[PDB]
Amino acid sequence: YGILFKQEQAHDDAIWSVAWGTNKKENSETVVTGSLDDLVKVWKWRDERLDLQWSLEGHQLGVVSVDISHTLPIAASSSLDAHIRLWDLENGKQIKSIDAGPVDAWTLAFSPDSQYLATGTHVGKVNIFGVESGKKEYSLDTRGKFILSIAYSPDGKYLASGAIDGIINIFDIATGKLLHTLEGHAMPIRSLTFSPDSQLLVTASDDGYIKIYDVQHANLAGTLSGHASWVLNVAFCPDDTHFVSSSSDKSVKVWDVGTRTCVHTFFDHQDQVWGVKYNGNGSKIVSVGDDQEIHIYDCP
Amino acid sequence: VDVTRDIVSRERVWRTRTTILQSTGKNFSKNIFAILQSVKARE
Amino acid sequence: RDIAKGHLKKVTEQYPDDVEAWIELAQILEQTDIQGALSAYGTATRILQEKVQADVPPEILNNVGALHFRLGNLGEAKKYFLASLDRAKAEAEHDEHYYNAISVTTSYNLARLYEAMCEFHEAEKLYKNILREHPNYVDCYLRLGAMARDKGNFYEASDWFKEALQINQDHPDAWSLIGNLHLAKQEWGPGQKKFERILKQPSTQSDTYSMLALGNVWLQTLHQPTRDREKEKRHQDRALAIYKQVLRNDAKNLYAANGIGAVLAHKGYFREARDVFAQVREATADISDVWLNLAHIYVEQKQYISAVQMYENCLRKFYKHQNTEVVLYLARALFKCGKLQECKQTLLKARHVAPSDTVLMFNVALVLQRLATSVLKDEKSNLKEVLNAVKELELAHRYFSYLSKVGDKMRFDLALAATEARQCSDLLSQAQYHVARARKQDEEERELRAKQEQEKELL
Amino acid sequence: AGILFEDIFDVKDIDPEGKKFDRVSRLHCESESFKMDLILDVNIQIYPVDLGDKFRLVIASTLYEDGTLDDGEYNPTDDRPSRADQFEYVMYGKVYRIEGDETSTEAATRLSAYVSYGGLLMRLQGDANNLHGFEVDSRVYLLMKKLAF
Repeated sequence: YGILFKQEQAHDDAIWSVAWGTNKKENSETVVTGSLDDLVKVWKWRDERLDLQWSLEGHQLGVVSVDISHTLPIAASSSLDAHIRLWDLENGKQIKSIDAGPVDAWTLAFSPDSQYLATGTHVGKVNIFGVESGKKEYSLDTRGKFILSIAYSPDGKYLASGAIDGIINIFDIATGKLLHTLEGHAMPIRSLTFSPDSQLLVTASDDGYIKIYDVQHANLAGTLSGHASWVLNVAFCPDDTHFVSSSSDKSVKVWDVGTRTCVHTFFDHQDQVWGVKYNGNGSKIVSVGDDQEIHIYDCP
Repeated sequence: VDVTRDIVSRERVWRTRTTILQSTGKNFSKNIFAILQSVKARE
Repeated sequence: RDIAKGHLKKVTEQYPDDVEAWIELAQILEQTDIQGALSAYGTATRILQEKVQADVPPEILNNVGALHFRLGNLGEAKKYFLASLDRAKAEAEHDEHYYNAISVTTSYNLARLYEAMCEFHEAEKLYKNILREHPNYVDCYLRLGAMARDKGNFYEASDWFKEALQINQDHPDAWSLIGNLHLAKQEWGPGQKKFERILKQPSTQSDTYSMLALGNVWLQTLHQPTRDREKEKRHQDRALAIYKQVLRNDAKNLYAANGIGAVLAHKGYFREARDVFAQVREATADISDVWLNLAHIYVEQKQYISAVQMYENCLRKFYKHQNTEVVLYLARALFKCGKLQECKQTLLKARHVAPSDTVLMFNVALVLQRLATSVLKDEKSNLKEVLNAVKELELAHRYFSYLSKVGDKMRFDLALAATEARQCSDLLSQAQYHVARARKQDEEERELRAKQEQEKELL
Repeated sequence: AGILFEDIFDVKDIDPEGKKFDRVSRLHCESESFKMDLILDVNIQIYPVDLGDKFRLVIASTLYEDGTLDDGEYNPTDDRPSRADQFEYVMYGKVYRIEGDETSTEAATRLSAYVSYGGLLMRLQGDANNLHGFEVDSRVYLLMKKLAF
């Protein structure tokens, strides 16, 4: 339990998200990050070392979200420029540019089958674009204020949505319909992710509480006291034993998903961490933030 | 019950609401009300 | 207290088998420097073991842990509280000293620390353990409400606060908290006056908090275009009278000086606002209000160099990183090279946490237009920037198209969207004119490199 | 105005290589907002200072509020307003060296003003943003006042 790699000055501007692979499809060894300096740096985590492989540009505004396809070695990057641009980690080139204009562009959500791409909309809907089409296939008709977070389940059975007022919208990607609406929070939901078994659902609100709800029967499994700041990013360990939590206070606590206890905490970031993600096995925990430093956290 | 008088009679409240309002030093109104009146005189 | 302090300053040097002198010495320095009381407790803890093997009473350990609670030794204070609870339980025969009350206060401080130790579950559990044994206690029942209030101001907070007031209406803290509840939604602007005059009876007088709450709620009514109707001037006079009244009875109150500085700034005296805010800053500048109020005066006098730092210092606190109001006050009259592109970066940082606001998405378009006109009117500059300026202008135009459809605005309709549209049209024209200049400069650099290569061939 | 600098300082160490003289000592002070170093040398005899004390140092080019840029000479018989009326320790010197971390391409980020008040030195080391009012071969004052806090 410590820090393995320490990338100083990983970017010119603050990093807001980090993407790292989990499968064996040339993704776990490459780190894709998106920062406000308009550089989609494709870092290759080769020889236990974070080496730059590609430097993709083109986004007018800073990158808001980065994620790696589960069943495919290509990636995509969105921003507030309403131009969601697809990329390829095999060649460092651009596949296409989904003009989700005028402004309706938010964090991405790679489907587990790598065939659909969810994007939040200012009208409150969740537009589901096609990876190989780019056109609006079908939009979820659940209005409100705005979609602040969207996540796909690893096996593709459910889909949640974080609103600006703590409204979890449990959708069904198998049929495209709203099943449950969990409203156990009143804060804007920043980010959320599905458990590797698609059984638990962590919510990262602005109350400092990691309220882990259930998806099968839409009930709260327990209130966990998180940080004192707002939990920004949260990810599950691929072996499903723990989950890290990125908050707004230069602190990375690794909370236990089973006992609701912090097993370790990192304080090596001088600024707040914005993105946290696991490795393909769950030992290395990549982290980014306003410090513009990528820290690789090893927890054997 | 007696538990109420049992605690409020032995405790000590060094800071309360009003203490926060006054500065811990000495800043009287002699240097404040002077300008407060000078600004009114000119109008 | 002075004669007492002199008396302990005499008992300290000599050693007439002192046992309880350090207890008294700490008992007075709790208000003063917090370290001296810690030193007195540190020496007094060890002075109680030489006469006999007697365990330290839980009161001294509870007080020393309380002293450490305000400090950064949260874990050490937690250990002090736990050991105090364990000793206090061991007093099975100290019924006259009420070991139960000692345990109650120790657990109260411990729950407060857990609430401060990023662990609200344990603090809720401990405060409830106090409730189940003594429902006539106020502070625990009030702290549970704030715990619930972090998640929202409509949860059990708003119910527990009123219930604690119903059990004790003569408690200033609970009634002031009832007043605090209405502050989340300022729709009760004129109506909150009534609920703030409930305990303004002479028995509770004088209460500076209710008076300053009245002053604040009366200042909130300012910043309106109805001043010429002889309405806001009367409001300024009333608030100034309140501040003068709380100044006469209390000259050392800083909030009165803050309020008179605010109204004087509203009266158009920004040169004379610095002097009045100077005393408030010199007393204690570590209050969120003074940083912003002074940075307003700095940004008003064309001093962004002294205003951006004062806005960043207020954000240094452990509460958030990207607040909307601070960045809104950040960009006021920025026109320089380093105050436009970076202004876009901070605007994007602000809009990242909550893009639903219209002011941010208007200001980004405005600053984009400013840079576009700063590169496409008198320039004649680098070519790549001409290629980027058209993209920025197109994004600004798309935002212009998008903004007109929104219903609500910042209390002022954005029907003045025509003028920037005409501006963007003429900038599009100028950019199409200046791209030719870019090509001319491209040819110019090509021929200069050719006429340099020929000379290098000569050599 | 003429305020070339203004900021609160506090003393953390006094003659750390050991006191050399008998009336002067080194004051390795630090700032509170601008985060800048200070190596001021005050007359410890007439103006004693102990550790932890805070003072309001203000480097000013002139002692007059209107800023008339006095020629420089001792004229006690002067009824004009003087800024020194609210300071317990005022000095007069001439900055002689402005060292910074300059390079061949990009401008400096941290300067270091070296001013000599007829023998008493001071290095106001810090960022290169608030030291714009310091130029070599120019007269400056000190204008410090200890804070009671």
